[PDB]
Amino acid sequence: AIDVGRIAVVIAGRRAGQKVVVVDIIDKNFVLVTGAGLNKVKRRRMNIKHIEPLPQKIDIPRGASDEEVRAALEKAGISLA
Amino acid sequence: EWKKKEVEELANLIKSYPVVALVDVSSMPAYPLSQMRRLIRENNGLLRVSRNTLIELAIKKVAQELGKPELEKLINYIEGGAGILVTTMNPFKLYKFLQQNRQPAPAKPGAKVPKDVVIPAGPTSLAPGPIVGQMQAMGIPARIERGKVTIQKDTVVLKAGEEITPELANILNALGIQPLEVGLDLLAVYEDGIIYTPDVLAIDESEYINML
Amino acid sequence: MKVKVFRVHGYFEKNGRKFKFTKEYRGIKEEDVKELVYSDIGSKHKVKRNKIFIKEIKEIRPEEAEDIVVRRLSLEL
Amino acid sequence: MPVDAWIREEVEIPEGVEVTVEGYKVKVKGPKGELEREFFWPGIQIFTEDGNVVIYKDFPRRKDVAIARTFAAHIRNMIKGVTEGFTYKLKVVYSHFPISVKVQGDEVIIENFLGEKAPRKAKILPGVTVKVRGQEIIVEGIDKEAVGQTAANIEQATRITKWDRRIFQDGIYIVEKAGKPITF
Amino acid sequence: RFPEAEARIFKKYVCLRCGATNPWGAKKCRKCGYKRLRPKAKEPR
Amino acid sequence: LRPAKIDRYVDKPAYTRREYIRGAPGPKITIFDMGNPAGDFEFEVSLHTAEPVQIRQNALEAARQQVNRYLQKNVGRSNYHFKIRVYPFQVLRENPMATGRKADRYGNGMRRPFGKPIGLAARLKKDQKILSIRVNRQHLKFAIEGARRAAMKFPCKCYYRIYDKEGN
Amino acid sequence: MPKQVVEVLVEGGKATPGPPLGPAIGPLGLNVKQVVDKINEATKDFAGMQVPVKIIVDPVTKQFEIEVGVPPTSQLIKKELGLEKGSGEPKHNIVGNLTMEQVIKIAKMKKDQMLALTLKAAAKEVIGTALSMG
RNA sequence: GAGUCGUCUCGGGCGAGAGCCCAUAUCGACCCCGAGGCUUGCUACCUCGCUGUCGGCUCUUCCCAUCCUGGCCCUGCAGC
RNA sequence: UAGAAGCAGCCAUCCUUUAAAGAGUGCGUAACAGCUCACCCGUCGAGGUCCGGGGCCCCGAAAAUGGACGGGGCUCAAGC
Repeated sequence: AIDVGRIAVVIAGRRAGQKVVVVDIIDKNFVLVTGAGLNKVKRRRMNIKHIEPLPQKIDIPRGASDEEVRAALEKAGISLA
Repeated sequence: EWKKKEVEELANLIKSYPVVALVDVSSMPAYPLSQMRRLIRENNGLLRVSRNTLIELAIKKVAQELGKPELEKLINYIEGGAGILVTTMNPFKLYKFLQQNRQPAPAKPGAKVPKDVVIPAGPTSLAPGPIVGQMQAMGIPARIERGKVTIQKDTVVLKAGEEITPELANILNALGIQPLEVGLDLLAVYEDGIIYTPDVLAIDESEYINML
Repeated sequence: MKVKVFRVHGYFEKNGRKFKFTKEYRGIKEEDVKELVYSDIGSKHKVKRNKIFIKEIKEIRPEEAEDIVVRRLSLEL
Repeated sequence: MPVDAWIREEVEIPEGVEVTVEGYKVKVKGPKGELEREFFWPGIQIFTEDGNVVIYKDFPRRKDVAIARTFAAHIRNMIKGVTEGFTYKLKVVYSHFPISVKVQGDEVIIENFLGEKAPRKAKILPGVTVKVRGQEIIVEGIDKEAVGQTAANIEQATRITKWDRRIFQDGIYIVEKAGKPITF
Repeated sequence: RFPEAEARIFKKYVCLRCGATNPWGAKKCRKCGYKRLRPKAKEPR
Repeated sequence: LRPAKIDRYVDKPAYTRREYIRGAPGPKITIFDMGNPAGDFEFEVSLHTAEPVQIRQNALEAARQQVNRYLQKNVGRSNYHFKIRVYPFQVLRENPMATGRKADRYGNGMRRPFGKPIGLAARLKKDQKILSIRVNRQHLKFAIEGARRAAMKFPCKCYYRIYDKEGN
Repeated sequence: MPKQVVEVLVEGGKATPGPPLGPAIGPLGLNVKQVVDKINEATKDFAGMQVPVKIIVDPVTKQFEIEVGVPPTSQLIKKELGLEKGSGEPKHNIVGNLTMEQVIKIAKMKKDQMLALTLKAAAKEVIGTALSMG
């Protein structure tokens, strides 16, 4: 599994919490997670910190920022979780 | 064997002569072709090299007006173990010239025969011996007359698409019959805006008078 | 929003002999590259990261690489 | 090590062959019979993307690629197996002895090999049919793997290495697999 | 004579080092140390 | 000549200086240069020693022979120049002992355990040139093979290998 | 090999041993006695040497015509140079070296035998033969 | 007895050369590297308020680098 | 030298003509032949063949009352 725009959650990382989305895939061993700062998500590197996919999928660009990663995340309705 | 040194030398060459042909130098020796290659010099032409640089009739065409290259043309007639033959000789002469000069070509044991192979009737000039026995075995009837071994009649020993058994090949070879071609088989000839194929180029002039 | 493939240039001394390396890894900051390079080199060549000398680290564009292997990998990210 | 990030290879499947996937387990059914295998290797998922079968793993390593292409080749043997089947033709060649090759039941028996009073037998598998016609015998069946095994079980039964190997050549040998093996 | 039978039997090469019967044109041995092996189990000419 | 188990070390000291000591052994090597002068070639291949050792006079003669023999036969002595630069100088020592058993020792601890001369050896450190052969690029493949054959008879090993100088 | 077949080598000007000639046979259609008279005459040199030749007879008319595996080029240099034997050691010893003019002449007649091309090519074909002693 | 392992046993590499042509079926110099502890030697660690010598006999266990037996590979393996 | 005809061996190893051609790779005769290669235009239409350092794991690696990394057992580790 794990492709871009597939919405995620974790039990580890900064918080944790918390729901996060894969916005770019760094290497074959690292992924870049970000989210809205409305859920107190910030950009960070991860390398499987229990990253488990949710059923949800949305469309974001390959290399993006939270106003365009915000915008799809919103209409899905998961910026409040 | 520099790129654009070697193509360049072919470049000037193709432009130099009215007639450019692609020929299968493959079927040959080396005795047929090295003698052919000398022959070709004596008969106002020369034969040449190059690997992708053979398909590169394109630069020469681009340099002039025509429609011999890869581009405008039909389907680059080029085949494996092809060579390029540039000459003053007319394409029909070129094809006939290639056909006459050749020696010789036996059919090879276990090989697929390119065309029907025939024997002519007459005495072999060979003495009686096991050789008679051999002819009968291959499918050629024979007898002793005038003290010599003779082939009874004309016959097609094998048809085209059929393999030649080794026994048949050896006997045919003994007889000095050489049905196969190991001259240069001509893939195609370009002259003055037209590409001529081997089927067009093969004219049996006498056959046309017979047909009528 | 930032990825970039970071072209590390350096040398390591092992047994008084000098190996070149250009190790291109993508992260988003130089600190990832530094940890990653000390770890990769040090694991495999069997050498500490106090005998690793980094000459340089230069980010180049991540639609580029100057190895076949790195570029081909990064085409999809 | 060849390096891609997918890493992904793709198997072209005709209209004659339908493939069904259930994890790592593959069943291939065409106009004639079915055949099942388990493809086992860590991290290689086989699934159907439209008409096309995809065999993939995230990570490229050298071991993986080899195994991945073997699985592609097993599919491919099924596509021409399940359509029309595989034929290998074999000859029983004898040095001295009229050597009697008969199928009695689900074993092939070869008798009178080297003047022997004893029967030789070799196992035939549930998808494979052995027909003998004179001293040609053709082994015929749905599957290449299976067909290849049955033929070779026959050969391994006639095996002789307890005497000279230039002056006893008694046995049934592979004239054909699917090409013609071989020139020395 | 020769051609199906003498192919599996005959035409093969053999390992100088360990005596293993290997294929007719393989570069390295199977198991015995990378030697460049010999032809053949001959005696016919 | 006892097996080499002392010619494999350099942690054993010097006792070279043949004039100084009473009793010195003969050589076994006489021939060291062969072929054409070394001014008629361009390229230089060496075999480089990666390990410190003492290399016996016997090993030097043997190794050179098996190598030079191969070069001579295939190439001819109209081409190549081959040199093994070293001369062995290090004198080698022996404790007297043989079978005699029973009440007899043989022996003996001391009562002069100090060497009678066995032989001579050449001291080879790290990055020395044990062999230098001179060749053209036609004659490359022969020089490498010959060097491989040398390396086994080297007391320890090589680890710098068959080296292209290139000819500077 | 070889095959002992119609090709056989007989030394210089001689003929009729039982043993090379009888078994090998050179038929005219008659016996060898005709062949004997041909072979010795052409080959006339004060010495003998193994001269490759071929004969053609199928048991029939049984007439023979032979070739001379010698006269090729190795003898041609012997007249012009004026030295009979070839050199025991090539490159090592050059017994003689033909001048350029003598080479052109050797090539000139040699043309039909040869596939030599222009006159330069022929000479080149000949020169390479010149160097080899033994 | 332990330690050691020059010697001893066995094993590996390289392959000069011979074997009809053919290094490697077989035979194998020069030289080089290992394993064992079964011969000898070195050692003096243990024992001189005595752990009784050899050989044999009798009785029993173990090791394989295997003489046969079984199952095998090569061959200059025709058969035997 | 019987023969040495590319192919016991020694030495020269050159020159012409070009898909291309080594005074020839192996087989084959003991030695003309025959099978064949390097080689080459060339079809399938690519990311390819080299060589050379390094880490690590494999072979090399057989022993004597019971074998053991302390033991168990461990294999994305409880290892390196």
